[PDB]
Amino acid sequence: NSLLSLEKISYKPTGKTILDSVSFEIKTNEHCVLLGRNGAGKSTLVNLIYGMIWATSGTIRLFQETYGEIAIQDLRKRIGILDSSQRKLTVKDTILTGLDPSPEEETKTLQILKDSDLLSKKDQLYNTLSSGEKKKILFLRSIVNEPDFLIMDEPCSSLDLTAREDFLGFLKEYHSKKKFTSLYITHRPEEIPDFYSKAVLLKEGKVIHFGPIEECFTEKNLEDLYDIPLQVQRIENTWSVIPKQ
Amino acid sequence: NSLLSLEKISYKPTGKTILDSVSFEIKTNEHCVLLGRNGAGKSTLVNLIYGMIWATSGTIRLFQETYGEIAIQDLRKRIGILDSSQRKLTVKDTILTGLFHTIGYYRDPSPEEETKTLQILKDSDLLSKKDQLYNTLSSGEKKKILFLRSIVNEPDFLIMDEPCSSLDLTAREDFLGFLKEYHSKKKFTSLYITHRPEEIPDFYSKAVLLKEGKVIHFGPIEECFTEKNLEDLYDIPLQVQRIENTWSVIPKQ
Repeated sequence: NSLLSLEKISYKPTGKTILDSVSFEIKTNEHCVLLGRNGAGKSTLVNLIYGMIWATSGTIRLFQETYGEIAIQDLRKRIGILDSSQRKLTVKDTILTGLDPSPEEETKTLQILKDSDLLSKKDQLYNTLSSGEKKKILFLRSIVNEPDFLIMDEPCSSLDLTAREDFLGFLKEYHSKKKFTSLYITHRPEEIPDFYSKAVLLKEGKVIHFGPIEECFTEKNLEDLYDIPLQVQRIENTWSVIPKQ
Repeated sequence: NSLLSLEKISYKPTGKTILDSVSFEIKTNEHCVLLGRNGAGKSTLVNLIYGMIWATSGTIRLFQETYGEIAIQDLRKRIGILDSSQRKLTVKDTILTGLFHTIGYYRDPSPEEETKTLQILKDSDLLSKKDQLYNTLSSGEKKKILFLRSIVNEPDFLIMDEPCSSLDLTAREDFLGFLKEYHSKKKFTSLYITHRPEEIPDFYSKAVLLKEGKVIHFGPIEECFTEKNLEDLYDIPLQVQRIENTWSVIPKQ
């Protein structure tokens, strides 16, 4: 029941090692975080998982299959990506962009909106939604094709506290209602919902540690990651990571 | 010693009220934070304080002079701005781009201007990087240099508009360390704009809380940053506390 597996994955396309012998695994219905500083190689690793770049060594597998065994266009359909960085479309049409509009596709879109108590917004323009609601819609767009797993690339970027809580609340509700698999990418431990049970800590392209999130988020492992003394604790079921004076 | 004052500042350029009757003031050598939700109007307010847009009503003054009494070019010489949006220059060169150009009379830096910039770097223990290219600095270091640039004209006050943008925790610590060190050496006046309470250094003593173009509260920061006033700002139950000399504001479960 391994869904994603990386075994000593490296990426050295032009004499500089960008990813160095990366190993971790995500089982079916698990939720894993990839935590690292700005510039740690997280975007590169996502590119590799999504089949946009080939590893220069190691083995990567989706279920039982090495990436060599799967047509990349088929792999990409089976992996959903939420990343907001991607004139005047509605809620419905924005979601449809994640797949012209076949009827079957339209029905699917409306059901996904209905399952998440947001049908009433079907025709609201996307640009009028609150910042958090926009991310909820991009989440629905990321799962429109019913992927095997979802990559959420810094989905709380540019959300204030209230919007973050709105989005994360929608995530927690989706998780209570539906089994799925995910990899959540961030540099801010406070953006991580309580249902993430596993973590990969990435520093300068190397895994510092992978495993249960309580094992990774020790003071010592986070200090190695951030290179400064830290106070780590849990407050209100969030991770609080604050530099020491 | 009222240095900046806004009295009932409103901005309604085209049927929608973007700022509504904004009132606050900053005295000489005070450090004031503007904490607002995204979309609260913070960028508009900064633009108005920097003379880029005119208020639709109300009064804004630098010391005793209304903005109507000051040539906006002269206003801007007196207000430093640190903004990360506003290209292969050295550190020294980057600081020198901050010099005030009289309209139509741009000139290269004088010998004495070059010397003054080196003194700035020396005073902040960065002379050693004078010739290092700006684009090779760490992300927190770039913000230090932008701060130096912002004070090159010796302004009356400084606006730091989301200065921790693009900084991870380590880079933020680096830059905030530099700010605190600067503050320890020299009295100055500032307005720090953020949407993240954790980005606010300890020397900020006053705050303005902004929501949908309106001031929710203005006063001593401990008065503004009560659970009640922050729950009014953020519209959710919050746990507010101080941890390692930083503000922790965390949603309740």
